[PDB]
Amino acid sequence: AKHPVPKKKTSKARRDARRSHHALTPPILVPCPECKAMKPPHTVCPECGYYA
Amino acid sequence: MNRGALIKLVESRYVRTDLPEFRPGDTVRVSYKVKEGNRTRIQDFEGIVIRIRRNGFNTTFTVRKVSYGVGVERIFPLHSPLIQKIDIVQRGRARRAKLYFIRNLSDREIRRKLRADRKRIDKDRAAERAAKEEVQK
Amino acid sequence: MIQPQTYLEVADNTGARKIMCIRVLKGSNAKYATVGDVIVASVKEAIPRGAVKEGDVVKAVVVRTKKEVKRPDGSAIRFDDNAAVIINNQLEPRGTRVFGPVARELREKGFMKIVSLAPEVL
Amino acid sequence: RHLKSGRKLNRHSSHRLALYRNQAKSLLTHGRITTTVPKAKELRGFVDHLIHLAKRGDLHARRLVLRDLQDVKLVRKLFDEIAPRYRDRQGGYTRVLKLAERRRGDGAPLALVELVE
Amino acid sequence: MKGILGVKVGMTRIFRDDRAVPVTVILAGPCPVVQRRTPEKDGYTAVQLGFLPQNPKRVNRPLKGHFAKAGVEPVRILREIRDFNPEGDTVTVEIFKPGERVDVTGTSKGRGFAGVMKRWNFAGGPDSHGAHKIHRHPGSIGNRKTPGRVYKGKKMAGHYGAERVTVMNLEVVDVIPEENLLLVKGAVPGPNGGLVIVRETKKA
Amino acid sequence: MDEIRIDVMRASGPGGQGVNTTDSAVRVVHLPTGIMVTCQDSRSQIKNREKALMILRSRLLEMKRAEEAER
RNA sequence: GGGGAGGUUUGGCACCUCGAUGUCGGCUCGUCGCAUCCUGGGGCUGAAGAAGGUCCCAAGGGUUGGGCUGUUCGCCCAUUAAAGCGGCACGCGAGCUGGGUUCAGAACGUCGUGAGACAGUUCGGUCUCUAUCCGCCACGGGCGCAGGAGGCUUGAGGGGGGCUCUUCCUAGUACGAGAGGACCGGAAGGGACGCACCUCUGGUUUCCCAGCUGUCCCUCCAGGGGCAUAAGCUGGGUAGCCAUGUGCGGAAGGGAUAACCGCUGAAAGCAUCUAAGCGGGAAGCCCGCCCCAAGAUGAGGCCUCCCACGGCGUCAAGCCGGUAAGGACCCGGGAAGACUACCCGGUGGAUGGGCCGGGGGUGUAAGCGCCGCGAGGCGUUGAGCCGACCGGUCCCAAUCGUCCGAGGUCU
RNA sequence: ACCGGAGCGCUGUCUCGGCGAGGGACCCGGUGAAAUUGAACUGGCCGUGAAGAUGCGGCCUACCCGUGGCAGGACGAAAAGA
RNA sequence: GUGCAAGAGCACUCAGGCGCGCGGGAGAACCCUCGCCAAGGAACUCUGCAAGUUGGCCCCGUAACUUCGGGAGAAGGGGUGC
RNA sequence: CAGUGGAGGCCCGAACCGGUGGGGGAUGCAAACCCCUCGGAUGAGCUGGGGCUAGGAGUGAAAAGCUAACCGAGCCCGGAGA
Ligand SMILES: [Mg+2]
Ligand SMILES: [Mg+2]
Ligand SMILES: [Mg+2]
Ligand SMILES: [Mg+2]
Ligand SMILES: [Mg+2]
Ligand SMILES: [Mg+2]
Ligand SMILES: [Mg+2]
Ligand SMILES: [Mg+2]
Ligand SMILES: [Mg+2]
Ligand SMILES: [Mg+2]
Ligand SMILES: [Mg+2]
Ligand SMILES: [Mg+2]
Ligand SMILES: [Mg+2]
Ligand SMILES: [Mg+2]
Ligand SMILES: [Mg+2]
Ligand SMILES: [Mg+2]
Ligand SMILES: [Mg+2]
Ligand SMILES: [Mg+2]
Ligand SMILES: [Mg+2]
Ligand SMILES: [Mg+2]
Ligand SMILES: [Mg+2]
Ligand SMILES: [Mg+2]
Ligand SMILES: [Mg+2]
Ligand SMILES: [Mg+2]
Ligand SMILES: [Mg+2]
Ligand SMILES: [Mg+2]
Ligand SMILES: [Mg+2]
Ligand SMILES: [Mg+2]
Ligand SMILES: [Mg+2]
Ligand SMILES: [Mg+2]
Ligand SMILES: [Mg+2]
Ligand SMILES: [Mg+2]
Ligand SMILES: [Mg+2]
Ligand SMILES: [Mg+2]
Ligand SMILES: [Mg+2]
Ligand SMILES: [Mg+2]
Ligand SMILES: [Mg+2]
Ligand SMILES: [Mg+2]
Ligand SMILES: [Mg+2]
Ligand SMILES: [Mg+2]
Ligand SMILES: [Mg+2]
Ligand SMILES: [Mg+2]
Ligand SMILES: [Mg+2]
Ligand SMILES: [Mg+2]
Ligand SMILES: [Mg+2]
Ligand SMILES: [Mg+2]
Ligand SMILES: [Mg+2]
Ligand SMILES: [Mg+2]
Ligand SMILES: [Mg+2]
Ligand SMILES: [Mg+2]
Ligand SMILES: [Mg+2]
Ligand SMILES: [Mg+2]
Repeated sequence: AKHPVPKKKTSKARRDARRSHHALTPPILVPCPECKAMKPPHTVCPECGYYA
Repeated sequence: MNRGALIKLVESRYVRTDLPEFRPGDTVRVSYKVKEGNRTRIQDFEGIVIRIRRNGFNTTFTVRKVSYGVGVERIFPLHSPLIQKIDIVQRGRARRAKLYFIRNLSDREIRRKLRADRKRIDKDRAAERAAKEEVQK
Repeated sequence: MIQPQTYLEVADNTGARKIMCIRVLKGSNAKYATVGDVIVASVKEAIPRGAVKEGDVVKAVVVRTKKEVKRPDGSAIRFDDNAAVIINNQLEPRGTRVFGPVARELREKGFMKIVSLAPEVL
Repeated sequence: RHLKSGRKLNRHSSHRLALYRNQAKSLLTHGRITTTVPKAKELRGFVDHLIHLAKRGDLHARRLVLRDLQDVKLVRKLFDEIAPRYRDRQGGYTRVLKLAERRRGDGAPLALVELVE
Repeated sequence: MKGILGVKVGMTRIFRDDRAVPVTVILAGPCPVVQRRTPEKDGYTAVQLGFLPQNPKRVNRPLKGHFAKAGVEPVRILREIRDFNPEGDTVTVEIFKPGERVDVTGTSKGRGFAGVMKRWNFAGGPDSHGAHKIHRHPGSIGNRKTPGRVYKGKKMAGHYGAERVTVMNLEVVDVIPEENLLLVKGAVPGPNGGLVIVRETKKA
Repeated sequence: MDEIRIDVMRASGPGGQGVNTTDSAVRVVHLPTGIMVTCQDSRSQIKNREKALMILRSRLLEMKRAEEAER
């Protein structure tokens, strides 16, 4: 409301561009020694267990 | 490369062991290789130790004394080559490391505030005169 | 470190007792002044009918400082108060016997007239 | 910038302090305690000290651990069962394990502080 | 044009003949020549100097070939030295005689996104009478409608330090070849562990 | 006129946005005697310069008439 | 008495802006002009020397602290090499201040019958957390660089810096009756500033150690904890981070050149530095030193490593899985860091954590013995405790694994 | 708790800043506004134009998209100028 | 309730009731709130604005002036635990 | 003079009442708030409940202040599509 104010309604094109790097990234997983289930690296897991 | 300490310690061959012990709260006078107009001499400095800045080598220490109404303080490097002869003169109850509180009350109260560590007194006088007799015979 | 408004004690018998510095005589724009440096300074108080009176603007030279002075031989030294001696433009003390110790630095400055009178040339 | 120093911690002081004491207390009680990944890592070095300290014997070392752990019975349990089990096992009296779960709402990564065995 | 790689090991003070002197302790280990580039093969004279030893397994890179091209133990780091073709296969602290002054280039400490007052040593603003908002601010930055922009290279808060910096004319104090150490006139860029190069100064 | 410097500057007093920009404060100074006078009691800068001088003159003139009458 | 320049002042028009272009000073941050205050170079002098006057060349850098007032301005104080004048909405309030001016209250003087009024004075009086675009300072992502990849570099171009004083030697000589007092060259110390560092000096060090009051508590005595801040208070403090602390820079040297001195020399038999030509000569111009830099799409260079189509495209240009060198994800962490990026390490391991030795900080723990009616003291004791700094050791944790990624156009 | 002058004491008001504490800023997960807004593909200088240019002219410069931060301009917002 | 001269003040604590309806990390500039500092001590600045110095109690002592009550807590100093 | 006695728009200082100076807040926690500091504190004291006074009128230790969050003449309907 005060001093900081947008001068112009940002164009739909320019807006979408900003969200360029906005895209997510898929998580990383790996097959465990127990089940074939995909555990996240350096971790245990439910319905699988672990050792030591 | 795992020798970071020894490396700095190597250069530290400028060391000296001729220097006796001394902890805060005890008077001590040092001989200093002071250069006059151009020659060289030894200015003596009688005074109590206030601080000993331990830090491996280059471990400094300070001494404060009354001098014609003015209290002067001199900080000396321990392994300083210019230090001719540091001589002990009287030791007292430390009870504290850095004792600046003397600056505030330099008076007969400082005398009764800094007792006399009879423990070190004995060990000193005893080990001095006793070790003498052993070195003699 | 002595600067503009700094009060200084008087070591000599010039009759003055205390003088606030007025300006440090050195570079075009010096900031501080340790032992051995000369300064302009106003006399802020003095003994009755002394050689120099209050308000008498004077040149003087530091002789003792609260801030310790570093020695090239690693050594150091520090006094209990900041004091100085009033000087002539001939750079000689307006007074005689100057009690209270002084630094060795005064020697490398050509004020041997001071160190001679000085009892404790520490 | 000035992280040249040791570790990191949240909350003020008396809080974070009592925090370590709190986690160590319950950790010496149950042995296996799940908590945030960071908290665990810091709780790691704190507990091990109490353990190796209890590995000693003299009552001085006892009262020394009494400062953090307040329950006299819990410390009594440390000098009896806990300490001997880790005899000769100089250092590493505990273990930290990353969990795959994620606390709902805050998405905090979970982990485990297991008393090695 | 002498030159040699090394790492800042730390610093304390020694005693010259009777006066104290702060001095930094550099470590110029044996640096094997890796490639003497002549103007023929390239377009300028220089020499690649290796340094610390390395786990041969870590250097599985084609660097293995680059090391074999001169037949040398796999080093960790290697940099050139302009206009400098020495001798033998390795440079040493023997290159520098006590008394000679040297230029030491290094990587200053990283102070990150430092404030403007921290960076260019600005003045900030009043601490009492003025608003409690601009205590450490740069205040103004420009004029009015003219120019209406900002002078490029204007001093502003940002990432600072952690960059190539070169102190100069540091006199080489006592150099001990018995351990590959090298003392200097104290102040030297980089932390205790950084890679620093030492070259010949330009007094004349 | 060669031993008289005319200084100008912002006025001192009311006037609004004008008194701020539009200076119109004039101060003169007879160099050889150091003596000086100044006026600002009028919106116009020149009107002050005129008067300020007419006074500078008369004030100086009164000194000669007195110094001479002193001899 | 005459002719211009400049666009800093006052003034004259009233052309954009009254559905708003915040107005004086101060602060902060500056940049640019030269008609130059200083330093550097030079002609003339009523220039002996020194010092000075005046004019010319010259922005590279420099241009102090304080008293009075809201002041700009100005006077004064101490000093200085000098304490330059101006542009930039009289730079700068979406950066600050709000003492002034310019609302409401009050008063004096003063004008008015009055309500009221004042380039007259006086006391008081709300300064608006969120930056979309350009601009600037920093840091990433994506592609491009006609093959993929790792390591090291070239420097077109751009940036930073650039100041100066004083004492001594040559020499108390040249000059001068005397007082004074040299250029030239060399040495040394200093001020302000800038870059880097923690050895020393000295700050902080938020629980590193110790002591202390009141209170509640474990457990009655000791002993210990919580709270009294977001440390309860006090005394002291490594590492780190720091200036008051240590180190180093301005240049030297090369080249062209400014005013200016000079050589040769006409037109114009003489003469002249000039029109042909040539030499000297500024803190300034180019290079030289430090930093950035191949998005230098004009994508550079050197060293080194991998290399075949295996199935579709008749052709031109492509598509798809496995791949190689090599890269990425994940993890332990880092004087690197907002996030990201950069860097080290990942069992073939000392990366962090733990433990131990050391440095360092604190300053004689606990418990028991003894002296004293007691508060206490003494011994055991430099004990006990003990973050960051230096190093050792696989007890714990960096287990295992996965994806990407040339098969390289034409003459 | 009125306005002015001076002095003593004591101090980060200042020379001149430094370090540290915590609550926000920054990263991740959850929820999720506002004023404003002709349309935008929104560079610098010198001129230029109703006289202060991203948009006209000439010239120089500049791969595409962001994140953090500063406020010079968009005669920035706000209130149909007091 | 205990201690501080007393007190409904302050500190901790009974009985009782709460940890305030976004959290997790990181430990940049910058802002809020806060602690500390060498040497100097108002040079800051429109003004010591802000901050800090002093502080409770007991005893000694206390000027000009005065409407004789005051000025007085003037100022200045000593004592304070067990 | 001593003792007694316990007056005061007296003093110090919480509750309570009030806002001096600074800081924060400024699409706030809040259409007047928070923190530090500061005035009165047996008196023209503060406070609850019940009552009366209103628009050119009230009330006012007097500012043109207040009279239901903007009072140099309240608010709502109407003349009124002035
Ligand atoms: Mg003598
Ligand atoms: Mg670490
Ligand atoms: Mg530890
Ligand atoms: Mg408890
Ligand atoms: Mg504000
Ligand atoms: Mg502006
Ligand atoms: Mg008016
Ligand atoms: Mg008039
Ligand atoms: Mg007209
Ligand atoms: Mg308009
Ligand atoms: Mg001459
Ligand atoms: Mg001349
Ligand atoms: Mg010129
Ligand atoms: Mg004033
Ligand atoms: Mg200017
Ligand atoms: Mg202005
Ligand atoms: Mg403002
Ligand atoms: Mg005023
Ligand atoms: Mg006027
Ligand atoms: Mg006023
Ligand atoms: Mg006013
Ligand atoms: Mg752009
Ligand atoms: Mg270039
Ligand atoms: Mg470019
Ligand atoms: Mg007890
Ligand atoms: Mg306690
Ligand atoms: Mg409690
Ligand atoms: Mg300290
Ligand atoms: Mg500095
Ligand atoms: Mg030159
Ligand atoms: Mg490159
Ligand atoms: Mg004992
Ligand atoms: Mg007094
Ligand atoms: Mg764009
Ligand atoms: Mg154009
Ligand atoms: Mg974001
Ligand atoms: Mg209370
Ligand atoms: Mg201080
Ligand atoms: Mg001033
Ligand atoms: Mg106090
Ligand atoms: Mg007292
Ligand atoms: Mg009363
Ligand atoms: Mg009163
Ligand atoms: Mg009221
Ligand atoms: Mg405010
Ligand atoms: Mg107070
Ligand atoms: Mg009405
Ligand atoms: Mg009333
Ligand atoms: Mg009306
Ligand atoms: Mg109507
Ligand atoms: Mg109508
Ligand atoms: Mg009608």
